[PDB]
Order: sequence, then structure tokens, then C-alpha cells
Amino acid sequence: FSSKTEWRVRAISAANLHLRTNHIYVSSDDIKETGYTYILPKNVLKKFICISDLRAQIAGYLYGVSPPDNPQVKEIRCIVMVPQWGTHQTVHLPGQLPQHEYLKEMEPLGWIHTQPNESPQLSPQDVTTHAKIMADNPSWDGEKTIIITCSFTPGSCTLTAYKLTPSGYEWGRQNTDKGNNPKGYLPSHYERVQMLLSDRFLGFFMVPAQSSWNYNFMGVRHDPNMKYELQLANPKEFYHEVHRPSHFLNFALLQEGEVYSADREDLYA
Amino acid sequence: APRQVLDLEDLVFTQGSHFMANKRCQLPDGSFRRQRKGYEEVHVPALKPKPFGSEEQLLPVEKLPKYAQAGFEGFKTLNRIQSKLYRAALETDENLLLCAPTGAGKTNVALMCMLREIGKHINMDGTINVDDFKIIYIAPMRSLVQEMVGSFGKRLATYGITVAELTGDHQLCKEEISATQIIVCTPEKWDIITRKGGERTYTQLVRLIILDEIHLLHDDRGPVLEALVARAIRNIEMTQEDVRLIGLSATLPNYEDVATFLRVDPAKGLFYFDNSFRPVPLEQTYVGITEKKAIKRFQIMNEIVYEKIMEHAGKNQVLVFVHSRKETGKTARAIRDMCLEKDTLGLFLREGSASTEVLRTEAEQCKNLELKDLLPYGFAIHHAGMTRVDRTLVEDLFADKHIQVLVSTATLAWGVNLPAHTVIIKGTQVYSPEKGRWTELGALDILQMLGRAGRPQYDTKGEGILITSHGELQYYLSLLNQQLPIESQMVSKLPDMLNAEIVLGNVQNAKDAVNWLGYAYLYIRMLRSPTLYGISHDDLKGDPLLDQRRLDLVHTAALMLDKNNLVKYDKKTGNFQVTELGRIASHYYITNDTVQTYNQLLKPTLSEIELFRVFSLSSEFKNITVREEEKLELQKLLERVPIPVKESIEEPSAKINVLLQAFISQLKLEGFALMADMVYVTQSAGRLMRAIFEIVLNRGWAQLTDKTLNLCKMIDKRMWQSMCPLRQFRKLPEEVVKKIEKKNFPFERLYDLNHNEIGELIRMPKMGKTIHKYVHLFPKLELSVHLQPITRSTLKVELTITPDFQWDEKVHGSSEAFWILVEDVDSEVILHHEYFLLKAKYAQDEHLITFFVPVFEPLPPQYFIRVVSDRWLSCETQLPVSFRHLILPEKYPPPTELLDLQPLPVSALRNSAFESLYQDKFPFFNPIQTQVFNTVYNSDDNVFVGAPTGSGKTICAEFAILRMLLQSSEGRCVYITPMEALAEQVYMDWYEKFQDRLNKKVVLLTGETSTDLKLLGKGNIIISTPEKWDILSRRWKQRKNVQNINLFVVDEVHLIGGENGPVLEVICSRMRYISSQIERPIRIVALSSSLSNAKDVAHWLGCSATSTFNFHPNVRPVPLELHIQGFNISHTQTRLLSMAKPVYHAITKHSPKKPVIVFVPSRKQTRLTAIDILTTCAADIQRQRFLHCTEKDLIPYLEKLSDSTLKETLLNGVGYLHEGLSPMERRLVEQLFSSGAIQVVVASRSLCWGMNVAAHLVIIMDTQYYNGKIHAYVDYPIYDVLQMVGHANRPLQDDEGRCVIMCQGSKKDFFKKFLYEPLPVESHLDHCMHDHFNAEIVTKTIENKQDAVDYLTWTFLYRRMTQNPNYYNLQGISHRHLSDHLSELVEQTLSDLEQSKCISIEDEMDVAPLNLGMIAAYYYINYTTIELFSMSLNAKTKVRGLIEIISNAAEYENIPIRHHEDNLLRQLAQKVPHKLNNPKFNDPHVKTNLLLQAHLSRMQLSAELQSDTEEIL
Repeated sequence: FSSKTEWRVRAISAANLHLRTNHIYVSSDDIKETGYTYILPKNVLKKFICISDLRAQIAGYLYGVSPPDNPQVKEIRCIVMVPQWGTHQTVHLPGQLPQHEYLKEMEPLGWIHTQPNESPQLSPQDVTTHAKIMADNPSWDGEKTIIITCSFTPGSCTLTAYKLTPSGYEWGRQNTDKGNNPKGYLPSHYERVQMLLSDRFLGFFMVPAQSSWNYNFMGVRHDPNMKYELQLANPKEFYHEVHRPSHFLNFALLQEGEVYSADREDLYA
Repeated sequence: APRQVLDLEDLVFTQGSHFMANKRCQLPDGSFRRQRKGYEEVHVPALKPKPFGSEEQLLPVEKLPKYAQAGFEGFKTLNRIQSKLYRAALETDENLLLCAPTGAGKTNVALMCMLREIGKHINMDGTINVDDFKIIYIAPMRSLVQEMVGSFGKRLATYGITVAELTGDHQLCKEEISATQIIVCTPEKWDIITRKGGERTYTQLVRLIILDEIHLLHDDRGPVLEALVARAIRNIEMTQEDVRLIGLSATLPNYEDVATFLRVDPAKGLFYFDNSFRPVPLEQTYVGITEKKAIKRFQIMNEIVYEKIMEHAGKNQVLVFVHSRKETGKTARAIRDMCLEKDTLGLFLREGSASTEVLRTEAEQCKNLELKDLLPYGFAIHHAGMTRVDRTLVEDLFADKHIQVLVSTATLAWGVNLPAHTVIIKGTQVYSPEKGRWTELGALDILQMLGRAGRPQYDTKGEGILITSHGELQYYLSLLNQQLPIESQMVSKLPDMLNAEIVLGNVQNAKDAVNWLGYAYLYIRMLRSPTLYGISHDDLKGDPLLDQRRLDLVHTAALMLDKNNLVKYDKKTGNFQVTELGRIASHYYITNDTVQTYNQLLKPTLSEIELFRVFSLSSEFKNITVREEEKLELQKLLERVPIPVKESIEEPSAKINVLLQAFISQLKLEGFALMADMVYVTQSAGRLMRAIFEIVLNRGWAQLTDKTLNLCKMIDKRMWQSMCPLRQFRKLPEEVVKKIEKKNFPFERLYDLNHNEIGELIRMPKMGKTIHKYVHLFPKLELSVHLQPITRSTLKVELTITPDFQWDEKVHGSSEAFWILVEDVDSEVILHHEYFLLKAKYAQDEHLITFFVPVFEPLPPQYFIRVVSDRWLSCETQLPVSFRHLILPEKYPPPTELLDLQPLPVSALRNSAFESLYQDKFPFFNPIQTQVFNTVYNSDDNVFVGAPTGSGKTICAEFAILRMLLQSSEGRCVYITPMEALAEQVYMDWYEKFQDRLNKKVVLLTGETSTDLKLLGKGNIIISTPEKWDILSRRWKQRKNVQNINLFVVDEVHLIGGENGPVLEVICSRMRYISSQIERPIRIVALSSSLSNAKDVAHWLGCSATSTFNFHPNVRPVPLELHIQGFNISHTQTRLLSMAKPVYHAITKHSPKKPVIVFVPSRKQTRLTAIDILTTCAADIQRQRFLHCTEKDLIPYLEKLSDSTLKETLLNGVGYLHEGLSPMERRLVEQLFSSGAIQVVVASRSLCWGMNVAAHLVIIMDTQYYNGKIHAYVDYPIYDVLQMVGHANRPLQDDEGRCVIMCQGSKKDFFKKFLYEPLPVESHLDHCMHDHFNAEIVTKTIENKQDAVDYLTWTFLYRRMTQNPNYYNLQGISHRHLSDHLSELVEQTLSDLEQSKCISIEDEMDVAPLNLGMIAAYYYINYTTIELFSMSLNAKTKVRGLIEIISNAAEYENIPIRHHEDNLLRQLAQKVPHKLNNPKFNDPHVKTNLLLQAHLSRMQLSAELQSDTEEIL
């Protein structure tokens, strides 16, 4: 991005992203009936969407529960934002898993993300990402963790939620290269499953206790070895002045600029 | 007739103050008009000195009032006008009007005009002391404000009268502006102040206003002054108090309509003078340019200027006023190059080479600007553009007269004065960004500057020259020659002033609007010149006093205001209702078009992307438009903002949006027009921001409100969020600041750095001192929380605000002002928002902030608390308050609906001796009493009645009394009611009901235990209070006549939640213990107000569900008309005073024909409120509307009063009720009111209980009351709300009742939510636990922890803590969790008790009282107070130490510290013979020690404090 012009054109894009979130589309296809069905609050999908970009992908982490004596439904009752920068193609979010006494009450449901372009398959990045998380953290369980995409379609949203097959997780932790066309990447690696919306309960938001989630514009402070805290606070919008300190720190004058036109009428307050 | 539509544009004056309202002129005596090329020349020679009057001499500075002689030191003689005016000033409050051209200095005569009231407030051993007077000098220019306040403050400093300027902010400068005495102000600032309503507080001590140079009324800015004039005149006509008036204007006609509009008398309140008395004779030259081509004009003007410079080249002085800052210094060095390229012609303008001290301007070279180069020449330049120190440094030589040509600005002339031989007005025009173009600069500017031609000493006759245009130079002449009329230009703003008065309450209807137009100059002016303002003489005669054309005027105001939703006004009612929109318009001086613009634009999810367009679209900057010039740097300003501007492209929208951006960014701008428009638009943008902030803080758009507060603070700091939190401190060095900035290090992390540990990163080890100094001077507050669910709908949250900062006055100020918000989880739904200010005096102290917030069915996992300093940018404090532990309260079941049963009369009971006591009173019992009857009278089981205040469960208790009387002759009955005064009135009625009609005596419990035991058992029905019936029978097993009580009633036990409820609850558990263990049955009756959880309390008292009468507020004989009024100024004084008209108008609407009982906030405020009531009756012509009898009827009961004003108050039919009212006076007022000779009674919050006079309307004012121990106000008690809202009880005649309550918006929803449905109630013996368990341990009732658990097992705590536990601090609602909590609290309380040496717990199982517990529960004092006593008791005891020992008791912790009692208390501790070790002025313990010293000296303080004295006795 041009860093000045692509800066504004997408900032004035972003100013009405809430337009979409009364136009989302739900993933309806053949059901497994033996797996889970993952139910998400409408308003946190709202916020998770309006905070995003329509080219830069962001990802959130689902925390939530199973209800007592109703196992195979997965309530998504909280979403965590971690520090990250994403590309327009995927999301890059550090290896540190969000831990909390808040996140104690819940099991990690997996990961969900924005998507600019409509793609009726799992993004290779997504499959290898869930894999690579499986590779170092047994906290996620294969029968329990899923990969959501939510594309920004023409003024609308269209979301789907997938789960990996065994060879799916296998090839994912196999792959290293970062092209959308990794050899040995095939539609054998995922399975799309039942996700539902909810006005039925309330999800809540998680934000780092000290920092942001959109290091998108600071390619400097984000490192796969960097570490972060968390809190229940609201993700501020993609471009809010916290995540853009350089240009808000871009001021170049010589301070006696007040020399010119010194007629000084106030008379008020 | 009906309203008539009007178009107000073509009837207001274009080019305001440039009209020349009269379209003919006349030349002066020596006038000469001459024709040259492209320039016409008008000259005028100076008039003749008006001769010395026939023995009219100047008055000596001694000959005048010697008291006023202060501050004029060194002035020995008087000016001619001074002497002519001194008689009128010092002899008359006649509304003054000084008509004199520039040079008379009528400031010194306004001096004596104010010195009248300045001496009026003086004493012998004391001075002018300012508790009486403060006069406001309205001046039009900030330069005049500065110079006048500066000179006068030190002038009268010999008398030490505080001269200050009204330039502080509303709350920022209200405290220190209260101790600001006679003050200068801009009329515009005063307009914003009086629109906000703070001016009323400093009013009524507002003795005098001076209006210096009222000629500004000729401008469009005259509208504000006209509004102020009409306001002062009209509101002084209703206040009946005068206001001293000084007026000033330059020599001009129409002085008679001037005096009219100023209420000045032409008789002797006038001071008119011609322009011939100029102490410097005034020669005039005016150069009108007929040049079409501005190109050739741009050269010819400089040419004429060079000619005039040749005219004054020799021994002379010129002062040239130019329009721009740059063009100023450009107009100089033009003279330089001119005298240089004319071959040294006109130069060498000293006495030689170095003679005339060319060495002055030679040895003075080094200056910051390039004027260092002009100083080597004969020319110089001076302006605050050049510098501020250099301005004084150049005026130094100008007073040395060593600069023969001074180029400067109109503001530098109108500032500190320096006069000149010649004045040069260069062009007379300016670029109005409001007009967005070129235009003339109005009269008063030229007046000031061209009045500097000629000095007071340094010459005889001064001449001046104005270079102007051909078509308008005639008006320029008619301006200085007093042919210039002065009209009003409010005619366009009229609707705004109407909106303003409707918001202020100074106009309810068009009728009051026309009365306000009556104090307007447009009345007198449009009268005297009707054909001019569009009043044809024919229609003038058709409407001779013009009421109908004044209402056709009013028509446009009403139409436009309703169209912009600034008022909600009807066609027929004639009155208007203002809304939040009109409120914001008035409070922020917002224009009624921009108000609808905000209402149309602002939505919830506004970003800064759209806020930029919304801020540039503001109609305030309408005629500012992007020039062809700017369109280049327009893309440059677009290419620098951290916010995107693709919203709008090169246009007015882009111009203003980018200009705001730059104003924040601290950006440079090339063009002078650019810089001017930026300055102006940004000046308006601050108020625009605060207005949008009000709108968003009302409607509740959370993100918009956050962004808006931050944007205001940002334009304040002149820096965006991107400057380090060390930006709020201008005391930092910019280099170190930027070094610590460039790092990615949170300013919310800096505090853990020590003196040097902050510099340890930035490599700044030697600056660490100031580093940490600022790091701690950064405002910082810490906050903690308590939570409790009240209802399943809405929990309550209590705040603790400790200081994490160190305050400092030039950095903090007088207070820390913070906006806090109780906000939804996602920060979307604004559940509430409050604005607090903790003074510097009030610093470091946690102030108890208490609020409730709601929840819903899809419960959220937490809420948020936001705290933001108001103006401080990058200041924040967050509190995510967690609900993750919530125990959602028990939904209290439905109440018993009122079955419409046959109307039961007193012929229900068979006993005639019983039917008698009702027969002569009423026709029938209300269905509440009549459905509870079959239980209370016809049955013996435990009965419970929950009925809202005014439903009469007392009569159903009387039915049980009747049952008991029929059952046993000498049956004993206990009436335990918490309310002492209500219980006194109940016993008073019972003494006649039973002892007289039924011959059964009534007993009333008093203090002494023995005589009280004599009272009970001898009396058949014994009335008492909670602790009154706890103290006696706390050992009840020892008492025989106690176990022999047949009936027991707990009257108004819903006060259990409130204080004094725990004692009653313990004594009622003891009553249940009697009815259990005594082997006899004891009838149990429980009366309460509207109750949701009724069944639990019923069971805890032992009542059936068939017998517990739980009824809704909708079940009562008198339906309600219940009204709430939200007051937006949370300041106690300003609120209480500005909300005056609302109560009398609420009468005039709801109860102008029936009884009004008005509960007020203070013993004194009752008086002030009744006085304001009578005064508002005076204005609202219906006078003596409260008096229902003849005048000589009053004398027979008015013969008994001591209060002087109470006699006139009775003649007005209002009357007061308070502790100050002597018992006979109170009873007499009550008698007149109960008869109905009185109508509306000013009753206290303290008299809310013990009254027998109900009403039709009950009006609560100022629900907050001020307590001194925490030095803050609090809200009124819920039970107080219930009682005083029920106080409207006229089921005798009135088919319904009227209740009104005007409190804050915070306590608006409080009543609206906690009044309609019932109230919940918990027990607090859990808090005060030592008392009951102590009494039980000393009685051996509870002798072991087992027994303590068993005792707790019969209380209402047992029930309710098990029902909604977390509100009682129980995290588990189960049975074992209940046992856990109970036994744990038992262990802790018995352990703390034994540790305080109260009793010995044997083995940790048994318990046995000690001498402590014995004496404690004997004297009925708290065990902890007795512990402090045991720590005080020593062998070397003297009465002096023991007095403080036994006054430190919590038993005297009920005596409060009242409103501002800190100085008198120290004066009284002074005149008491015992001192104190650091005597505390907010300690009721030091208060009590001083009061006991008073008791020992027999020294009679006030009866207010003697109440506390006797209570502590």
C-alpha cells in the first residue's frame, strides 16, 4: 500500500463497515450430525466485522463453552484479539496462546478471521495455521477447534466454518512455504461444518492489557517471539489513532508560526 | 389576531454599523471639499473651545467625596467633563449616559458612578468589604478589557477592591470568580455566562453595571448588548430591586432613545456633549478614492501615503494603522525606499546627523524581527505579531518620541494607549471571514485609532487622515460628525434571543416575549423611526403600541424555533416548550440553524472520518469559502493530516475540515487570508465541539462522546493524540520531550521510574528531577468499587476515588473536573454518565460516588467505568467492573390484587363503642382496610399489611387493637414504630381515641427505664420507638409485664433497610421469641409500605400467605399525578437558585387553586424559596393567590410571631415550617393551613415527618443535602421520598393527588424506577452486630456460639441472605453455604468481641460476659465506643481529658457538621476555656467538646447549635 494514498482510500472505506453487518450470509450445507454445531453471538460478529478491513485480514480467537447436558453445541462466548499484523492474504499472530483466568472458564474453540476475497474453500494459510498451532499447543483439540472465514462480499458478509481431517492437520504441519498454491495442498485437508448465529446470548471482547491488536502498520514491534498480556477491553477500530502513532507524531513546523496574523479576538468564556 | 408570517432578512440591515442609518450628512464649519486625480479631499478644521462657564470651574480632587479619593493619587485637577459629571455621579443613582467623543475618558467619571456603591459598603474599623457590591464593566474589546482591568485593579488597590475579568470558564472559574469583586467583562462572555445560568449566583449582589462605549449597539454585535439590556431591565422590574446603570457612548444623536432603552432619564441621568470640547482639537482629512481599477489604486494609495509622509517629514509624528500583520511592515520600508529613491528627500528628519538623538535608535539595534533594520531609518514598526516584549520596547522609544513614523495595527492602538501628532487610517477595510470577503472595519475601530491624533500634553491641536473609498467616504465623514444615528441589529438574531429566554425561563409564552421586547431598544427605536424598520405609519396607527406587529415579529421566532426543534411550541397555547436542542443552543451560544444541522447529522456510530465533514459543515463558517489562491495549498493541507479528507474536495467543506485539522496539528499557513480564516473558524470550532459534546453526552452515543471530548481537548492542547502525555505540560523542554517521544514506550508506564530511572532510558540523567516532577504532577486518580444487586433489573455501584497524583495550583487549578460514564460492555449503550469536580481543597480525599446501573435478560459478563479529565488530553482511567460472580436476585412474586368488595362502613363491627370512633369521621373504609379487616379484627393470627404511603394499614392495625380490646379488657399492646414524630402523632390521636372515648388509657415510652416500665403495664397500648423498645426488654425475661403483652405491632417496619431498622428487627425477633417461648400466643402485626419480597418478611414474623397483604403502588384511595424535573447544573447553589420559577409555575399549572406543601433543602432555604415564591407571584400578576381570608384575619394569629419576615410571609399566605419556628408558631401556621387560610407552605426536609397537614400537591426541591464531615452533598433518603411523596393526601376532597420532585437527572430515573414498583429491604445487624449479641450475652440469652447461630436463625437476615445472598456478601446460595456464612460471621464477631475484652469465650465454645459487656449493655452504648473508653480510662484522670474521652463516643457520632460552620466553631472554641490538640473543624467530637464547655460556661449560642447541644446532653 502507498502508505499515504492507500492509507486514506481504505480509511474512508472503513467509515461505514457497519453497513455490512445487517447483511451476513450463513454457511448452510450437509451436516455431519455427529460433530458439533458452533453458535456465535450476532453483536460480537458485528464488532469483529466492523473492526476489520476489506483487504487486510484479521483473526480472532474463539473462547466459549459447551452447555451442560447439551454437548454437541459449542457456545462462542468470547473472542480474543492478540497483537498482530496481517497481510491482505492472511493473518500473522504470535505463537503465545491467550491465557487468562477469564479464559480459564472456557475451552479454545479455534480461530476465525476476516477475508477480503470470496473463496469457497479453506485458505491454504488457514489450514496450515490451524495445523501449526496444533503442532506446538495440544490445548486445541481436533474434534473441538474450527477455522472460520468471513468474507466481505459486495456490501455484505459471507462466512463459513471448517474443520480439518487427519491428513489435513498432517499436511498442514508438513508445509512451510507461504504461497496460496502449496504442493500437496488439496481439498482433502478440511471439512466444513455447522456454524450458527446467536442473538441468544452475549459474547465479550478481549484486548491486550498493554497494547493493540493491529500491528498491521508497525512492521517493527511485531515478532513471533514478542510477548503480550490481555484484558476484557474493546478492540478499537482498525485505524484508530493508537495503532497509527507515527503520522499523529508527524508535525513539522517552527513554533513561532503564530507570528503571522496576530489579531486576537476571543471575548468568550 | 392569530400569528402572521414574516420574512426577517430584507428587514435587517446589511453592512451592520456600515449602514449610516441616516442617509444625509452635513459638513463641519471649516469643511473644504476639493477635486484631484483619482482622489477627492475632504478637510475639516477644528471647532472652537466652548467658553468657560460663568464660574464653572474644575472641581478639585479634594473637593469631591474624600471616600472616593482613593486610587486617583497624583491626580490633582479634574477634566471638564469630570467636573461636569461628578455631581450626577456621586449624588445620583440616576441611570447615567455619558455622550462624549473619544478623548473625554469617561472611565474616570464612571469611577465615581461606581464609587457611590463602593463607599456604600464600608465601615469604621473595617473597609469596603466586598460582601455587598460588585459592579460589571461591559467593554467591547479584549484590549480594553485587559488595559482597564489592569489599570483599575492597581488604581483602586489602595482600597483593595478586587478588580478581575470575567474570562475564566464556567466551573473552572466560579469559585475564584466568586471572590472576584467589581469586574470587567466582554458583553459576549457575559452573554454566554447568563445563558449558562451561572450569572444568577453572582446576581442579587450585582449592584451596578457600566456599559462602556455602548456605540457598539450600532454593530451587529449590538444584539448581545440589547439582549442583556432587556434582560436586566425586565428582570429588575420583577425583582423590584434596582440595578445601578452607567452608560457610555461617543458624541452622537438619538441620545433620548438611548436613555430610554437604558432606563436613563434625559432629565438628569443624561450627559450629552458636543465634539468641540476636544482637549486636543480634531482636524480631519479624508481621501475618497474614485479609482475603478484596484490595480492603479494599489499604487496611488501608497503614493498618497508618501505624500502625507512628506507632509510630516520634519518635526512631527505619525502613527499609521494598517490592516494586516505583514502589510504593516511592508508599508514600512516603503517609506524607507521612498526617501531613498527621492534622493534623501524627507529623510534626515532629526536635528542633524546625531542631534535629535539618532544615537537612541542607533545604540538600539538588536531586535528579534527585521525592525532592527528599520530602526537605522526614521521609520519603525510595532505589533504583537512582531513581538510582545518588543511591543513595550518600541513604545518605550515612542514615549521617548524618537520614532517619527510608527507603523502598527488597529489592535495595538486600541490596546495600551499612545497618542500621535498625526493618525493615518490606511484603507479602513478588513477581510471578514464571517463575510469571507473584503468590507469596512466598523465605527468604533476607526474611532479608537483616529482618536489618537493629538496627544494630551505633547501638542495643542491634532489632525488625522483616513484613506477611504469614494462612495463610502461620505459615511466616513458622517461617522465622526455626530450625524451618525445608531440602530439595533438584533433584528436577525431575534429568534435566538427568544430561544435563549425560553431556555432561561424568562419567557413562557409570546406574552412574556412581548414584555421582554418592551425592555428592548427596538421598541423605542422602531417607534421613533417606524418608517425605517418597515413600520408603515398607517399600520402603526392601526396598532398604536404595536402589540400586533411585535407579535408578528414573535411569529417568526416561534416558527423558526419549532422548525429547528429548539422549542416545541403550539399555535393556540401561545407558550413554548424547549428541548435538549434549545438547551444546548442556549448553553453553548449555538445558532438555531447549526442546532438542527447537528440534530440531522449526528448519529451513534460517528467516526472522525465523518466528524471532519460534520465539523466543516457547521453553518457557523457558512460564508467562508475557498479562494482560487488557496486551491494550491489545499491539496497540501490534505497531504498532511493523520485523518483522511477524501470526504470532501476543494470547497468550503474541504477548506474548513482541513483548517480544523491544521489548527490541531499546529500547522503553518502561507496566506494571510488563510491564516485569518483559520484563526476564526478554529475559534468557532471549540464551541462547536463542546455543543456536539453536549448533544452526544445527552443522547448517549458512546464512541461519539469519547471522540468528542478528546477532540475538544485536542484543539485545546493544539496537539493531537500523537504528542506524548508530557504535552499537557508545557513546562517540558521540546528536545528531551521529543527524545522520550520517539521511543515506543507507554506514558502509562512512566511512574515506576525514580528520580533518575526515567532518564536512564532517554540518556537524560541530569534532567530526571523535573522529569519525575512532571511525571507525578500529571493528574492521576485511582479508583475502587463496591457492588450489590438491588433488583434483577438494576444493581448499584459505590465508588472510591483516591489520589494517585500530587496537585499544584498553576498546573491543576482549583479542582479536578472529570466526566465519568457507566457504560455497556462493548462501550455502546450509555447506561449513565456523571460529571464530578474534586477541589484542590477537596483533594486526596475519596468522595463517595454512588450510582445504580441496569442489566437485562442476556446478561453481560461485566460493565465498564470510564473516567476522563475534562480538558486534560491523554488523561484516562478505566475500570472493568465484573459481573462474573453475580447472584441474580429473587424475582419477588406478584402482589395481591385489590378485590373490589362491598364498601365496608363503620357499621361492620358490632361494638358501638368501637363504631363511634369512626362514625363521625368517614362514610366507608377503603377496600384495603376492608379486605384486611376480616383478618385483623375478625382473626387473631399474625397479620401483615404492605401498602404504599397513604393506604392506611394503621387502620387495619387499629382493627387488631379493637379485636384485642374485645378479647381482653386490660390486654397489653406494643406499638413499635421507628418514626419518632409519626409515632408521637399516633400516640396523640390514641390518647383521645381510647382514653377518652373508650376510657382505656394510652402509654408513651420515655427515656428513664423505671418510669417507662411504670408506663407499660399501666397503659393498655404502649407506643415506642425501635431502640426505645430494645433498651427495655433487652432483658425481658426479667420483666413480668413484658411477657404479658397480648398484641404486638411493628408499624412502618419497611424502614428496616434504612437506618434505625436493625434495632427494631432485633426487638421484633425478640417479640417472636416471646410468642414462641412464653407458652402463650402473642398476636403479631406487621405494617409496611409497598413491598416486593413481602412473603419472606411475613414468614420471618410468622404470618400466613393468606394474611400477608402485599399490594402495589396502584392500590390506594388517591391516584397520583407524579412529576419529576431534571436540573442540569449539578452545582448546589446555582441549581437551588435557578430552579426557583419551576415550583411556582408547577403550582400555576397543576395546583394554582389548592394546597401546595413544598419540601426544601435547608432550614434557611425554606425561607429563600418562599421569598422567591412570593416574588414570582408578584411578577405573575396574580398576587396574594395564597391568601384565603381577609387582612385583619391575619393579625389575630400574626400577633404571636418572633420572625420579622414571617409576618409579611403570612400576609402573602405562604408560611414556613422548620426547627427554628417556635412550637406555638408552627402550630399556628399548621392551624391556618389545616383550616385552609394558608395555601402553600415552605416545609423543611426535617419537618417531612412530624406534620399533620397533608396536601393536594407536594413539591420536593433540591433533593441533595450538604454534610460537612465528608464536605459534600448527598441524595435524599428513599424513605424520605416515600413519606414526603405520600404527604399529598387529600382523599377528603381531592379526587387525586399531585406529587412533584425536582432533582438532578441522576435522581430523576432514581425516583422514576424505585417509586412505581415497590422497594426492597435488607437487614444490617450483619453490620452492627456487637449490640444485639452483646445484650444477649449479658442476658445469657445467647451464651454460646450455638446460641448465637440459633438467635440468628430467627431473623430476617436468615431469610433474605439465603434468598439473594451476594448483596449480603454471600457467594453461595445453598444451605451449607448459608450455614458457612452464618457461623463464619459468628466466629468473627464473637472473636472481635472477646478481643475487645467484652466477654470471655471459654475453650472457643462457651461464652461468659465480663464487666465490660455488663456495663456496656447496661448503659446501652456500642461495644467499640466502650473499647475506646477502656483505652482512654487511666488512673490520672481529669475532667479535661475525660471530656474528650467520653465525647469521642460513636453515641455522639449522630451530631453532624452542617453548612459552612468551620469559622464560627473556631470562634466558639476560642471563647470556651478548654483548647484542643489540633482542633478539627469537621470533627463532631471537637464540636461536642466545645459544646460541653459551653454547657459548663452557660454561654448561649444559637438555637440551631443548641439543638445539638441539648441532644448530646
